Amino acid sequence: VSQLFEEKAKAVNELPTKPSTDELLELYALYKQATVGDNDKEKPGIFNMKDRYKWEAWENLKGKSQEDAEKEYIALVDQLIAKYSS
Repeated sequence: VSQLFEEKAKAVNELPTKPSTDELLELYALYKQATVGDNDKEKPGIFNMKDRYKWEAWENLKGKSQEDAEKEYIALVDQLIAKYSS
């Protein structure tokens, strides 16, 4: 369930060891996935090549998002908090 998702995800977004560059993409994709639950903001910006890549990796899971995110998410963020706690 998405309960533990919002336990863990809300930490990694604002941890003092903020998420690393290639890990951030996965964490965006999956965080945005279970957070809003659908493809939501279908306009990442114009020069926004970063957001366009992240949003594409998100749109990959556009419909089923919530359900796959919540189960994958725990096993991402626990090994991330292991790096990122302090």
